[PDB]
Amino acid sequence: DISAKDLRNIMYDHLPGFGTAFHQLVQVICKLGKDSNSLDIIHAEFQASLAEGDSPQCALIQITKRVPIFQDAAPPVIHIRSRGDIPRACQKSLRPVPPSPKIDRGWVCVFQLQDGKTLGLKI
Repeated sequence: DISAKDLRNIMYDHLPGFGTAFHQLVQVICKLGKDSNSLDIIHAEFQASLAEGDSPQCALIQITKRVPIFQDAAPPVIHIRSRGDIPRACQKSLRPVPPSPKIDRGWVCVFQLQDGKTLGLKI
């Protein structure tokens, strides 16, 4: 069966750059997919979007809207030490955390820094 690492690598291979907000979203999708035994449908939806001509970025966003485990789901909280634990390419996508953030509205994750600061990663 497709593993979380297999699927992350498949998705990464389609994305430009490294450590972008989309790379983080792949990680978030693959973790929630692993934990809900849903890696197969996620991979199928990804591939189908590509096959229709959508960009990989759009395909990842569509997963957040079309795979039910994501519909109205909150972003995972990711505990980190400092803002430097967040990849360079994500830094300008970091925002104050709004009320009721949702993955399917573009809130990929919330980083919680050791000093208590919290930042949402937004696409």
